[PDB]
Amino acid sequence: LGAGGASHPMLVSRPVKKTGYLVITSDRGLAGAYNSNVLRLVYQTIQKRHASPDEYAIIVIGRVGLSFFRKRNMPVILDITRLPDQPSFADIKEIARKTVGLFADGTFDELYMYYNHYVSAIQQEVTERKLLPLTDLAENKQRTVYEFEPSQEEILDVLLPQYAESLIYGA
Amino acid sequence: PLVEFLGLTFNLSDMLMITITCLIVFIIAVAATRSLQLRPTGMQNFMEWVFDFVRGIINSTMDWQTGGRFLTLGVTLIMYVFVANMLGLPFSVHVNGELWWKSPTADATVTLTLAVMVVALTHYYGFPLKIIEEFANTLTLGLRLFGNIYAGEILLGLLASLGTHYGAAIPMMVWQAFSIFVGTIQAFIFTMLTMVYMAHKVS
Amino acid sequence: SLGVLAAAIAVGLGALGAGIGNGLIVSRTIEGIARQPELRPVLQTTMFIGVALVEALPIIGVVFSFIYLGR
Amino acid sequence: SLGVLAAAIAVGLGALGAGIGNGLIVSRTIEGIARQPELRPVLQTTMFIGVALVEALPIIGVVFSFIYLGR
Amino acid sequence: SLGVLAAAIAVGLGALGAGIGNGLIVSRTIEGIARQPELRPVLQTTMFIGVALVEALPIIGVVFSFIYLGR
Amino acid sequence: SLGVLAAAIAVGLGALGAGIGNGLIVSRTIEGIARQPELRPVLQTTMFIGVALVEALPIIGVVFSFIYLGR
Amino acid sequence: SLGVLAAAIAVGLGALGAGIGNGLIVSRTIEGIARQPELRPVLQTTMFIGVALVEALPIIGVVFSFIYLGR
Amino acid sequence: SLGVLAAAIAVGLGALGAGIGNGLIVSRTIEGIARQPELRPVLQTTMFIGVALVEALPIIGVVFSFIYLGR
Amino acid sequence: SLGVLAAAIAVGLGALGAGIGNGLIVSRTIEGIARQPELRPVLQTTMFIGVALVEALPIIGVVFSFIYLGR
Amino acid sequence: SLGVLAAAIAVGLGALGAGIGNGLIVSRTIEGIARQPELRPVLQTTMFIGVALVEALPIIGVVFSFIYLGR
Amino acid sequence: SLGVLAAAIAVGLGALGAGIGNGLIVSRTIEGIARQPELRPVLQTTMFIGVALVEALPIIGVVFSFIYLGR
Amino acid sequence: SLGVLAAAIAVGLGALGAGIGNGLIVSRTIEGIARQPELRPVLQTTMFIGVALVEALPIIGVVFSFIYLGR
Amino acid sequence: SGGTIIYQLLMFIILLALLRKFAWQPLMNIMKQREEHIANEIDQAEKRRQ
Amino acid sequence: IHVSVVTPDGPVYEDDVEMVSVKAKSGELGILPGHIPLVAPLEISAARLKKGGKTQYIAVSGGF
Repeated sequence: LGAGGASHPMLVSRPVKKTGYLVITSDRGLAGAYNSNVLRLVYQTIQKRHASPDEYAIIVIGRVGLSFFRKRNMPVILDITRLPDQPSFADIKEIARKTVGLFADGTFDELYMYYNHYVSAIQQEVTERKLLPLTDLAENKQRTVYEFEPSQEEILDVLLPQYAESLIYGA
Repeated sequence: PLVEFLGLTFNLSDMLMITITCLIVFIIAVAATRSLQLRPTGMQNFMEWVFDFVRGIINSTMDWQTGGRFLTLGVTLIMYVFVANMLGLPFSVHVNGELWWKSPTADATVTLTLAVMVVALTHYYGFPLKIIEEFANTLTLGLRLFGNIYAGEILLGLLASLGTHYGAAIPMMVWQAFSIFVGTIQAFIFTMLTMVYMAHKVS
Repeated sequence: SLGVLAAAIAVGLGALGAGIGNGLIVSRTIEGIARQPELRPVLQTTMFIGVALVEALPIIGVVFSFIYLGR
Repeated sequence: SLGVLAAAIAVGLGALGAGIGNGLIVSRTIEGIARQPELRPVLQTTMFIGVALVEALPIIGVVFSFIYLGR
Repeated sequence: SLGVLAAAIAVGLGALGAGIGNGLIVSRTIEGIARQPELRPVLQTTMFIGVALVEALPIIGVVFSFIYLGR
Repeated sequence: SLGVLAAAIAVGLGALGAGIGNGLIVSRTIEGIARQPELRPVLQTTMFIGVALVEALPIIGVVFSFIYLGR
Repeated sequence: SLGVLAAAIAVGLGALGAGIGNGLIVSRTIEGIARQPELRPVLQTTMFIGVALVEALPIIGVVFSFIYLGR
Repeated sequence: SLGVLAAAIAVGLGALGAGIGNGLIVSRTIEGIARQPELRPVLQTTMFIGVALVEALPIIGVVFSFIYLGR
Repeated sequence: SLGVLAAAIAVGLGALGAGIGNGLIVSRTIEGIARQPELRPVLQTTMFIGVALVEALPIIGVVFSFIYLGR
Repeated sequence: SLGVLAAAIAVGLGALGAGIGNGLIVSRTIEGIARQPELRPVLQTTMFIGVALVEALPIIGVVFSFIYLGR
Repeated sequence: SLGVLAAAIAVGLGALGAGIGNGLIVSRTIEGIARQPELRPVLQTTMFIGVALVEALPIIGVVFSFIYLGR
Repeated sequence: SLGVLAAAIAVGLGALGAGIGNGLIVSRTIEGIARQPELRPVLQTTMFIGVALVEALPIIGVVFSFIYLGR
Repeated sequence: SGGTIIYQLLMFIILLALLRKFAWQPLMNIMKQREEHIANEIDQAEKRRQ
Repeated sequence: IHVSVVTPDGPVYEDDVEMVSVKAKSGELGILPGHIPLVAPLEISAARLKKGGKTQYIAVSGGF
């Protein structure tokens, strides 16, 4: 947010020729309206505004969403499954760096996240959070200027994939 | 090494070097463009490579639709200046007269009129500060090519006399390889700056 | 007698100033097209107008050098 | 009789100063348009007024060199 | 006798110093308004008081050059 | 006589040194108030005392040039 | 007699200016290709383009120095 | 005799050296205040003792310029 | 008489230009190999190409210094 | 008779070199102070031994200048 | 007569060029070994060959000053 | 007669070159020990071998200026 | 007759001999690279048509 | 003053150490208290905590 910084491709919004999708479902059933609500809202937001199978790509997390988008004949370009009940960082880290590096090749041009927000034990609200480009950003009510040791550009090139991976792991 | 002029109006030796460089450029052009072949080989691929090189330079400076016309002026200009710089190096003969057959670009009048011909063409296809910048870039282009050939000509000549009068092969060898390097770099910067002012006045 | 040396310091200081100015301009446009190589024409045109300035004042210096030579 | 040497060192030192100043200004402004392109016209105007200053002192140097060679 | 090239070395060294210092000031003010554009009037006002502060001493060098030439 | 050449030279090198030093101090304070504009008065006041400090000795050279022109 | 060191200061200041300009250009080219190796052909191309532009105006000082030695 | 221009060229080169050194050190004090404005006492006291260091040898030179002018 | 002084200042200014240019290009290539050590052969080959292209004009200054010494 | 000029330019060139060297070392040692406070003694000890190094040759110069003035 | 002044100005300009160039090279290689201290032998061999070039052109400048002193 | 002025310009230009070189070396090593504090002995040993390495040719310029003063 | 003519022409010939030992391998490979590139470009089209 | 090494899994080593000399991707660094706000992307290496009389190595992967 300081001294420009909008020169990086992850801050400024490039023109949209494709749209990525990071859908977070479960590996196992017996949750009632978890996967149904997430996959329903993803299917509605895809079939609402694209109307072409080449304009989007879907990254699922979970066997239920993977079976959903293979029954509905949609591309599942990144497709890891079989996560633990309390997942660590490395197993989502490798698919998260593949997602960020597949954005950095110029493929996605934007992407979104879809997951159930845990508020308190009974609601599980469905959220659409825009992952990147990082246009929606806010300072912490007071700021201190920084000294950039290589440069600002190399620090952005290292930092912004890590911030995207941290957003993915928090979601 | 005086200016040998048979006629009072114009230098005779410069006209001889202009005629010999025009004939050698024309015969290498017709030797590279003998027949039509869809699979390029021999020298036709070399002429097409120079042709697409000039085209690439035009594409760097201007839109391809505007600068497509200039391609056949540019390729004969780069090849003409190329051979005109490399003629001064092999022979550079001295006769019992003043001087004969050094090179055309070493003459200042030749290079300055070629530069003002270039700028007359880019005025033809196309407020005191702008016109003094125009005369500035004309004379700095002409003086650029004239100086960067004429200093090497004098040095090579000096080396030749130092060798003949009394062991000194490799200094003039290194200088002469550097001088054909200077010749091709000066030809390329001359045609590139030509196309830069052409692109600046067309679009 | 001293007009030769006058023309000589004039062309020498003009050459030194034009060399340093052109060196600075083309140096920083090398690093400009190295940081962002898709900005080559917008760097190149401003490079050439800077070259035009930093030569055009030593060019009128070296034009004046010949009338220094004659006197 | 040293007015030719006078006017020539004046034009030479003014050309050297204008060359270094214009080189610094133009080099930093092409770095400015290189790190971000979208206000090249904002950069160019302040570049040209800086060029105007750093040459307008050697321009009056050149005119004073003319009246030096006149004397 | 030699007061004319005294006047001229005064003007020439003043022009060289004004050129280098003014080029540094203008180059840093355009990279300053390049990296953040919203402070253009503030940076131009302090740039103009800085260039007046630099060329204050070469201008009195020019009037001292006048009284050297009169000598 | 040659004291005119003496005084002019002192005046010229004082102007050159003051020009380069004042250019450095003003240019870096342009960058300084360009990066953090909320600090502007305190660093411009210590910039002004640095200005007086960098041009203290060329004014002494100007006074000594008056002495040398008197001799 | 005086034209010899006239030609000598002319070629010397030309060599100085071309050396500084060539040093600035070539140094920035090699640090630019040190930043990334993928653009070293275009950076060598614009390197030789820059070396020609900064070695151009000192060599007109060289050939004008030969003219000065002629007279 | 020529001890007057001896004294003056001593004053001038001392002024040039003091100007460049003082300009560098006070400029980077401004840059250090801009990086971190809460160490202004230690930065200014190291500044002024550095000013004493850069100014010392030209002041020694100018008092020897007084001993040179007499001779 | 003046030919030996001519020769000496010509080779001296050639040495100054070659020293500054070679110092710049070698210093930037060793900070380049300090930045990325697996780029050392490409960097030093382009550095030796730069040594040749900054010592082009001082070497011709040396042989023109021998011309000036001979006269 | 020119021993006074000889001694004066020796002192002046020593002062100019000492001024530039002390300006460089004091300027980025206060940059080193401004970046981090806790290394003030080691920065100042390396500072003053650098002052000794860049001033030693200058000191020799002024002693040899008195030897030159005695000649 | 002029031969000793020639020899000394050749040695002086060669020393100044070698000083600035080798200072740039050695300064950038100790900051490069400050960045990555595991690259000591590569940096030392490259600074030694760079210093060998920057010294070796004023080395032939110095032996040419010896044959200037002989004449 | 001119041997004393010869020795003076020799020692003075060697002093200016050694001053700028040692200023660069000590300045970059003082920011280097300001960056990584535990690298102080390696940086000091490379700094002192650099200082001797850059004052190698100025001290032989001084001991050749002695025989310039003799001859 | 002058002596410089045959001297620098002989060293121009031996410089072309050194440049022949040094330089026929790069530029003929560049021309062969262009020829094979345009033949493969020509070839794909004929295959694509067939 | 004090160093704090954190991880997405959880904080690892929080202590009171006045000297850290972690290697950035540009090169070496050295941190004492009173340091400027500085930002450096860390290479895959170890951070040296050598202010408590004995050094304490802590490795980073990724690193910032």
